Amino acid sequence: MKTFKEFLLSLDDSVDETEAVKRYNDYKLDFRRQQMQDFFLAHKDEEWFRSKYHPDEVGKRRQEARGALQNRLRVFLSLMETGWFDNLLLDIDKADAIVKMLDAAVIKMEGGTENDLRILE
Amino acid sequence: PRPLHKTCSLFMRNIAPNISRAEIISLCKRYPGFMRVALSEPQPERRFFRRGWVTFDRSVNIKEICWNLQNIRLRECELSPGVNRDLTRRVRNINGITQHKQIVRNDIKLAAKLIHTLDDRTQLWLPSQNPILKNITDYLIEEVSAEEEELLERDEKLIKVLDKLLLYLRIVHSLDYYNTCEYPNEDEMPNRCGIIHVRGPMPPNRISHGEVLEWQKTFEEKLTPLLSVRESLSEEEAQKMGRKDPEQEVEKFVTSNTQELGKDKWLCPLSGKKFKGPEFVRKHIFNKHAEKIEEVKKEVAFFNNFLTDAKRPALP
Repeated sequence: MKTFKEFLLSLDDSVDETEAVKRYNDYKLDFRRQQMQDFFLAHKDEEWFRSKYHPDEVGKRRQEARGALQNRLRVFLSLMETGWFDNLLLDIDKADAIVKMLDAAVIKMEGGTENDLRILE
Repeated sequence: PRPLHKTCSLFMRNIAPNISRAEIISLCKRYPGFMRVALSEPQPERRFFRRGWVTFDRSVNIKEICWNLQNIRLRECELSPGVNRDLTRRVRNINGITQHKQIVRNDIKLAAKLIHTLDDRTQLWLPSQNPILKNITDYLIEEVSAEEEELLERDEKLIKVLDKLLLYLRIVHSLDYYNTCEYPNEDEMPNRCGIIHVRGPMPPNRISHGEVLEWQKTFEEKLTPLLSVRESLSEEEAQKMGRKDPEQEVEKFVTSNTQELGKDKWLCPLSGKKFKGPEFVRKHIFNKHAEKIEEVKKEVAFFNNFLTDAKRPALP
């Protein structure tokens, strides 16, 4: 895109201040209209762009997210009632407990039983 | 006993945007002990090129598998993977001022709002019916029999309350509180809960009177980006920029299909069937080819959805 200096310079006949600022602000939008229509057709069928904006794929990622998240909740709710952060404070003094707790969380995220956690002891 | 907490992995720089998950998955699926693939946000400065992490079972070795993919290409570009080593410094430090009476109380106020927003936004659980927001709000109370008497620096109570919110925010929503950042893709990435930021050691000096207010103004100003909704433009500007009407552009599909070969003889190229007038071809497309009329509406909404967003992807 060409800046305000350049567009005014290419109109040396009907040279008004009121008309110049209107036509440049119209040109701005006239150009940015083109860029969006170019960009849409440029990245039309790409999965990242499809997923963010296309109704069918937008619905899928929400369902995929909710299901993966609900499983991450179950882990927190398991760590609560198991009490993996029963005596745990987010402090550098209690750093080794956090790292062990996170590893215990990841195992539950994958879906391992209490027998799987025994290696951390 | 299984070591499921450990998982070794590959890393790939400069993956193309036309490449999807599906076809990276199929490339790595026929290896043994394959788990999952995770791609990052495509950055505009590199022409929207992604960064991938293929994660494996920790038993099966990575260095041979990285070599077996070392000079392989997908779609229209060459991958050249590298071995992604494990995370070094997990439990990181921040300011020691955060272990304070007034500051923890505000951290609990913020953490409540974060969960209130994120729960509603993600569509888990109009007051929030999450148990840790009800059950914790019951606590943080003085309870005394003052009526019966009338007639006759750390605060670990609040910190132990804060930890339950912060650990929920970190574990459930992948939100590192003390760093003030999300890990959005994290659940697919090799390490499911890597970096976590934690309260500092001590505050050496006397805790300054305005410095507690200054910390919160810096801290809350950084948290405000994390709560922000997708910035939709004004319904003028969306229409000006070029919002397509659904019913209008559906009419454009029907008429442009309904071609004329002669006098009272109309064909459409969505079947190969000729009719006696322009009215007969309209009822043919609506009734028999209901799949296409939705397909137009969907791709109109697809283009609209892009225009709706103010903070879009574009070339710098």
